[PDB]
Amino acid sequence: MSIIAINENGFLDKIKGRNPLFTCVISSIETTLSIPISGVHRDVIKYTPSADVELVFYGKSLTLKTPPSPTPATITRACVELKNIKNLHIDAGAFVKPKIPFIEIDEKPTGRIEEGKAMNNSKELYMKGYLLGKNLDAELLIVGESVPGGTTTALGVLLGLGYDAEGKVSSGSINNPHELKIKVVREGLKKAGINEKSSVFDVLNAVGDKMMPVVAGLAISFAERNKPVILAGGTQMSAVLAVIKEINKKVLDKNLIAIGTTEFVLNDKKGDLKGIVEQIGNVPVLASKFYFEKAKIEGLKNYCKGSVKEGVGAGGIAVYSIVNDLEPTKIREFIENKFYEWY
Amino acid sequence: MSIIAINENGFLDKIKGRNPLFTCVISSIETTLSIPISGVHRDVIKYTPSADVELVFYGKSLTLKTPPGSPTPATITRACVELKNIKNLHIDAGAFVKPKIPFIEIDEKPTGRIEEGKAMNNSKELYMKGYLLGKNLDAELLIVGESVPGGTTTALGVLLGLGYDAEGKVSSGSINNPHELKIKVVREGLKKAGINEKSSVFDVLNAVGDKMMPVVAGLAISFAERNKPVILAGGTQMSAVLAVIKEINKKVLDKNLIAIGTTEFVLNDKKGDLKGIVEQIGNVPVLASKFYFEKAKIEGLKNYCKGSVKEGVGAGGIAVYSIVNDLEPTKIREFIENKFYEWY
Ligand SMILES: Cc1cc2ncn([C@H]3O[C@H](COP(=O)(O)O)[C@@H](O)[C@H]3O)c2cc1C
Ligand SMILES: O=C(O)c1ccc[n+]([C@@H]2O[C@H](COP(=O)([O-])O)[C@@H](O)[C@H]2O)c1
Ligand SMILES: O=C(O)c1cccnc1
Repeated sequence: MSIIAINENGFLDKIKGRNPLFTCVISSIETTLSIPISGVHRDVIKYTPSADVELVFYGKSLTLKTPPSPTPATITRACVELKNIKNLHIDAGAFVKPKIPFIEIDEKPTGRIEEGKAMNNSKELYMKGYLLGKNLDAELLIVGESVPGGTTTALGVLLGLGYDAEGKVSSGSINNPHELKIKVVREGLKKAGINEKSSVFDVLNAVGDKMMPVVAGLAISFAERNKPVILAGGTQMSAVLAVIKEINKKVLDKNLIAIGTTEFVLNDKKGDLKGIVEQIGNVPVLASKFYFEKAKIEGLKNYCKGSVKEGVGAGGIAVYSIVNDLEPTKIREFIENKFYEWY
Repeated sequence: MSIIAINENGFLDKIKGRNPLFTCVISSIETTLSIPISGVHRDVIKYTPSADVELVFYGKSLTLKTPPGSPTPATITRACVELKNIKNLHIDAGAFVKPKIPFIEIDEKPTGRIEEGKAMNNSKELYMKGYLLGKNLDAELLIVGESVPGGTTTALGVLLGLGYDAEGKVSSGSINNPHELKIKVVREGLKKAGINEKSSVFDVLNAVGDKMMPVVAGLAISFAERNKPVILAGGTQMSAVLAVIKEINKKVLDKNLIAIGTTEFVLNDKKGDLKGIVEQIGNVPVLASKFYFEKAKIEGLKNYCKGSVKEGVGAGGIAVYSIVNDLEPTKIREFIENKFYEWY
């Protein structure tokens, strides 16, 4: 098969033939404007998350001339079309808003991580995600993210919750500035005073990003109804998985929540995803194989060398798509064919 | 029993059992900040739509200290979501003040000045967005309402611009129904915009429509294309929407999946003629919910029997679904009296 399943625990059977809703949660981080923590090029980073979800929902970016080595939203759009997957998208603080219809949970971007001032309202954000979740329906929730800099806020949250994660976080590019990232989050974990006294929300408030409580609410509201949730992302979704255990360890016991990502994230050298998960729980981690070795866009080959890797729920929706008899090469063909248009 | 049906045509069974999505589309009109076309108090008109959908989704209003002079019909909508656990997501298409609850933002800019013929310039694009959003919503039945202060005026202008006999037929928010101020406004606007019979539905919407109209059109046509039923939960405003649905896609109408769902207070409004608008449009089920509000225990609710508020926020349409699916009508009225002091 083209699906690496670690701690599968029956899950892939849970999502076979089930009707999905896909949703991507986007956010922007103040720090990224002046500190190069993110692998998203600075000329497009204010526009990248919205252009991502526009490409998924509508088939064309509008906030940019082209989409953002192409954006992983290319893979997410591939699966949306190739398997006709309904998708709605959520804003929790992107600098520039989507010109497609979208759900507005929070207009204000994630603040400056290095100051312990990520956000003053992570619990409110959590409740909005759960309430929003209560009013969505499907047999399965595939929930992704588009947060430039999200691997840095993922580091702080994991660390702030007492996990061992240095060097373990991934990145949206080949280079992975782990030292800058550690320096950034440590400064704000300290300015905000996070210790082992602190709640999950104290930590999110210091160094998290606003996508995280929202996706936490969504996931728990869906798992509580014994509906499976595919946390579609890499490193970042292990921070959310962690946050979900600090919020309701009970539902996590239910076995209804799996991380779904790409081969390029599972098999990433400059990080260690399964190591972080291990410290959290016996949770299914599922990577999807895309065979971009045999590609015809050298932008797509570049995924095999650490360019991009993941994002916009690409890996987890591919997992879903592939479990439901999608030929994994179609993804590569789709992007291949649509490429000249988009760019 | 508790449901009056014009040309029911079997629609009632098509909706029994099926599980619904309720969505309210809100908007605001610049014209209501200067001209008294609307029955909403001027002091809270800028803040009403947002507060209405707050009440319905979250159980209480946040932009105002209390829900929106009589009591807003969101209480009716609110009541029904809790009693039949109707899932609900709400849509903004130009309200002055955005809601504090999670909402789908389609257009932040309000509806323009009706009298100048400058309601909007993106009606076709708003319809394409409502349609594409429809595609990505899943339910067995869509119940789509609205909350647009001044919306009976834009409904009149749209109906008149499309060649209908609609004067004196639109209903109103409060007991008073300034029909001729309404007519001067939209006729002024139609003239400035140059609408005549060669104009398109979108030219008309851009002259004197409101932005919720084409969004609801898109939502309704997408669900009905997929053979799902659709309740347009509104009064005369939804007859304007119904007219719009017919210009855009006549044949979907002919699939008998789209009905209007309103209150008894609208269908029995002598200061209006909902029935008469719709028979010029086509043979479409018109369904109204009986509330038995004279047995009411708060005069504000009771005030409905005399023409205050009447309808709004999918209240009539959401009740039709909640009654067709075996909810006892009085539970609505006894719900709103139990919490009247919490809200107020
Ligand atoms: C062009 C491009 C578009 C993307 N959209 C999402 N991601 C992905 O990379 C980001 C996280 O990595 P970091 O911590 O380096 O910001 C997220 O936005 C994730 O969705 C992208 C990555 C790239 C290169
Ligand atoms: O469409 C109708 O027939 C109708 C009848 C009574 C009340 N309404 C509600 O009141 C507003 C429209 O009425 P008006 O008088 O402000 O044009 C808007 O908020 C609607 O939800 C609408
Ligand atoms: O592991 C992640 O979360 C990740 C890696 C690369 C790009 N975006 C996200």
